[PDB]
Amino acid sequence: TCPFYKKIPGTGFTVDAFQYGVVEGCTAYFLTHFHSDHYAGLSKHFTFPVYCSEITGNLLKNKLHVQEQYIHPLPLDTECIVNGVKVVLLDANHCPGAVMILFYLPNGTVILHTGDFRADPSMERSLLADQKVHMLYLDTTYCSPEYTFPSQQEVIRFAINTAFEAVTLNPHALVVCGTYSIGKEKVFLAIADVLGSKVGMSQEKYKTLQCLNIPEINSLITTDMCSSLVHLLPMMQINFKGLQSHLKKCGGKYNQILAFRPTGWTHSNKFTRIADVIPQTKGNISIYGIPYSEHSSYLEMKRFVQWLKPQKIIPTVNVGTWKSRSTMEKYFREWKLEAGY
Ligand code: NI
Repeated sequence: TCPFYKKIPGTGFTVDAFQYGVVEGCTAYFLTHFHSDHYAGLSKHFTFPVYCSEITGNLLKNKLHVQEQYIHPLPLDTECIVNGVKVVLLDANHCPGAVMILFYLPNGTVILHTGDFRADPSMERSLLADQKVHMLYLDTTYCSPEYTFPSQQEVIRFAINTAFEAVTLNPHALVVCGTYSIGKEKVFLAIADVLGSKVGMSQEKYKTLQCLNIPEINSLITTDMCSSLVHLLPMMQINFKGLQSHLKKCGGKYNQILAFRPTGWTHSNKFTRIADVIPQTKGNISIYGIPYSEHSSYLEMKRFVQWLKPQKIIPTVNVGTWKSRSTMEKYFREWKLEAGY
């Protein structure tokens, strides 16, 4: 049945709650972003109002064929009224089109649902600064102090410099980047830009990228693989077998692959600095695991919450085990006692 942490009290609203059939008494279904664990259940047969960003609405229409009449896109940073309740969508710093939702309940309670987010100090100067939040529905993906990672900027610097060096040494090397969803577009786009190439990809993936309002996208991507030296493939194919196979298909145009796997976290982060990352190599194939995250680190998450000072926190991730739930609640109490709220 629909879990409580997907329901917004004092409203008929749900968030990311499309796989439970008709939720009893739900008058509006919000969708924070276009990732499959969140949209699971939407299709052309869905006939209730869906509220979301413009970008998420482009993907619902074009990829899942949801009918236009049930898609209600809202502008960001704008007070809007939905079934008589004031709401604001804020940028979540996750994947394209991802939002956080502020609900202003008729009784005076203010609720923030972060969706999936990567907390950033820039959030401390949005419309969140203007009033108090009483309840926070928090993306707790990496809510443990072992989860450190570098900035997105530092990781893209590493990737650009690595790719540029490799291809300048060997003009017959191919760069490959893995993907399984929207998000992390900067990895492949920044590499193509330094190399003076477009990124080549499947028709399905080109379609998905054309829904994202990215500036000058027609200039950066293509379905012509032949004219491209940066290729995008499914994440599953980023292994020695899948890469050897792909290299066969390029018909002796290339004699080396440098591949990137943008993971979330991997335990090499406890020890390894970004400067110190090395690939796994077999023959003329090298694979780099790079820690490009679109979720908060532990310290980023802690800073955001100690700034916001919510009265109650409801985790939305890692809620299925007692040991995880109990450990998170202990961090929340620490943060509150350290900060004095
Ligand atoms: Ni997500």
